[PDB]
Order: sequence, then structure tokens, then C-alpha cells
Amino acid sequence: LREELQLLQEQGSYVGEVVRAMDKKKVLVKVHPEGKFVVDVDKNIDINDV
Amino acid sequence: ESDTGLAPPALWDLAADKQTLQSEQPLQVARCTKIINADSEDP
Amino acid sequence: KQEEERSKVDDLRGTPMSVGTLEEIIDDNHAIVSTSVGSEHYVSILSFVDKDLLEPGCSVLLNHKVHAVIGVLMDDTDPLVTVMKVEKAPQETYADIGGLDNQIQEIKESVELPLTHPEYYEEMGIKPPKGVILYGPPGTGKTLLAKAVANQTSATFLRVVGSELIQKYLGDGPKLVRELFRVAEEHAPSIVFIDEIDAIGTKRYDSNSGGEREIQRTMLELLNQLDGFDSRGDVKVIMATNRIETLDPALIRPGRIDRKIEFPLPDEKTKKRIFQIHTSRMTLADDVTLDDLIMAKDDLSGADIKAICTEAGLMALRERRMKVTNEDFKKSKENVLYKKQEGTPEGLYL
Repeated sequence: LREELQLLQEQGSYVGEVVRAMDKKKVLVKVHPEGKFVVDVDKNIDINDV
Repeated sequence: ESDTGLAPPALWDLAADKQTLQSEQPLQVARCTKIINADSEDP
Repeated sequence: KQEEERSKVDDLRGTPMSVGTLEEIIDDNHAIVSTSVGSEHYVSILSFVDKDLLEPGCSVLLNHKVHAVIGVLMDDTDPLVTVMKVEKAPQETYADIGGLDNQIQEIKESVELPLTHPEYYEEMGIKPPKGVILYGPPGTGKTLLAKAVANQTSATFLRVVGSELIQKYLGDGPKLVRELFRVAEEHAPSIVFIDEIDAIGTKRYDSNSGGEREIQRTMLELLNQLDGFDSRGDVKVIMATNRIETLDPALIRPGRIDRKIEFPLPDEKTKKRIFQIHTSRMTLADDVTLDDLIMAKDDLSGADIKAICTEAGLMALRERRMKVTNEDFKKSKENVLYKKQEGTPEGLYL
């Protein structure tokens, strides 16, 4: 019950559809209401997500 | 790989140490609009 | 451990980089850009950004604090000038078509003669024509004739469908016209072939809304760069639509296009080749009689002939055979060709 309550007290997330992106730990994410964004990868996942 | 506007350091190497810091906090950001009309003796 | 100054600038900028739009460039280390929502900002530009490829119409990288130009971005895989170039060869050269030899010397003197033998023009000081219009009934020989002439050439060739020039980013339309004509100028004197130009040019209407002006400016800039009159280098342009009366008149008037080739009707002469051409790449059995199919039906095109041969191939595969008998052709002649037979004054005119 405390585990679900701490994660509840948290600002949420977004979603971006990526078909392809560049290397060097930076990807091209485009959100729905706005345009494209060159953002950073996270270290808990792989770079190879194209 | 990518480019992201790079160059070999011989022309921007001296530019990239303290001139970037003076173009952030002193240098502001403005926007463009259009002007519909005006008034007399007062803006 | 040696690469340090590049690593710092990889770390100097902000991490959530957004993607911007170049609008105008002032050479005082600041300019005006555009965000994705059409919001525009009086921001600045850095020094490492390699100011050589900054063109109004290019994409850049912006920040969230001051939104200055972080670095120039490439075209991001936008192959809108390289795909339309025909690399390989088209279809058969001149023996594919039949019964259009009235119209062959027109295009041969207009395209091949200015390139292969540019001496007839210099014996009398007469300029070659620039544009050629190919109109007529729809699907007559227009696409088949353009591939016939483009096969017999000794220069590069362009294939433009016309719908791959129209986008909605308010600059992409007339830019790709300049980007193509720069490619055609810098490279060999290619053959511009923009098919279906009636979608972009007709009757020149100007509205107040922002759905139509993106066509008219792209059309107007096309007529500007066609008649730029600076250095064109003998670029031959072939334009073709079906109808001609609902088109742009100032493209018709001389100084622009002086060749208006019409592609009239048929006959029972040109058909028999197209029957043989379409019945060549199949398991044509030795029990089929195409001459009865030719004489009987008296109004059909090659697209009708193609629809016969495909339905003949389908009927042979429904009865689980390899070869095709004459009966599959007979039924295909009676099935497919009954979709348009309407309207004739028979027995009235001898």
C-alpha cells in the first residue's frame, strides 16, 4: 500500500512515436501535439531502439 | 553518428569556454509579433 | 582521454534539445527561427555551429532557457530529390509502341537532335524548343511514349508524378522546384518529365484562405525558374495531361512551350501488336486463336488487352491447369470487355 502511494505521488510521463533515430546516445522523439525533439537515452535500457 | 553543427576545433575552441556563458544569462530571448495600430502622445 | 574540448561542448548545451526551423539569417550572431507551433523567437546562434550550411528552410536545434541555435541539423533522411531520378532503364525502346510514328520525329528532333547533333541549329542560328505538351484521350499512349523516348537517350532522366511536390510546410513546395532544377543544372542536361500538371495549374484563382495559396506560389515559382533566363544549360521539359482546356494559359503562350503534341485515336492495326506483346510472357498453349478475338471486338485499348490476358490467366488457374486454352480467352473476351460498350450509329453511314 505504501509502494503504490509513493509512485502515485509523481508527475506522469509522455509518449513519442519513433520510427528511426541517430546514434551517440541521442534519439529523435516526436510527441503528438508538438514537433520533434532530440533527447537523451536512459541508461536502464539499450541504445538500439531504432 | 550525427553532426549537430560541429567543426574541428581551431576557430570555436576559444569561443566555447566563456563566451557561451555570456550569451546565456546576460543575453535575453525576445519574440516577434505584428503591430495593429497605435495611439497619439502615448504608446 | 585526448578528446576534451569536443566533449565539453557535448556537455555544455542543454540536454532536451528541440527541433527548430530557419526563417531568416542576419549575420550578427543572432537571427530569427521558428518553433513547431509557429511561435518565433529572436534568439542567437553559437560559434561552433559551422555557419556554412545555414539556409532558410533548414532545421536546427534549440534550447528551453533562451532557445538559441544549438547546432544545425541535417535533412533527417528526406529523399525528395533523389528517388524521382530514374537510375535503371525503362521499357522497350521503339518497337513496343505501334502506329504513332507521326509523332516520333517531333520528339526526336526536339530532344535527341539538340543533344546529339547541335549543328543544324547553328547553321541558321535558330534556338531549340524548350517545352513539349502531350495531351489527348486518357491512357492513350502518353506514358508509353515518354518511356519510349527516355529509353533512347544519352543523358539522365527524371520521373515526376506531380503529387510528390505538394506538401504543407509553406516552403517545401517551391523549394524542391529550386532543389530539382539545381540538380538538373549541376548534373547532365536531364529530361524533366512532370506528369499530371493539371493538379497544380488551372485558371489561376486567388482566395483568402490558406489551403490554396500553397499551390499558386509553387506554380508561380515554377514558371519563374523555368524562365529564369540566367543559365539553364538546355534542360528539356516534357509535360503531359489528359485534358488541355482547363489548364494554365500563360504556360501555353509562346516563349514557354511551342510544342503541343496530340495523341488521337486507334484502329485495328495497332491492336494486334499489343495482343502479341501482352501474350508473350505466359504459357500460351498451341490451341488458342487470338485472330477471332481481334476481328470481333472493335473498340479496346491495351489496358483492355491486359485485362483480357490476366482474366485468361485466372480462368486457367481456376480449373487447376498450367496452360491456357482458347476458351479461357473467349470467356475473358466476353466477360471483361462488357463494361463500357455504349453508343453507336450503326447501319446509318456506309
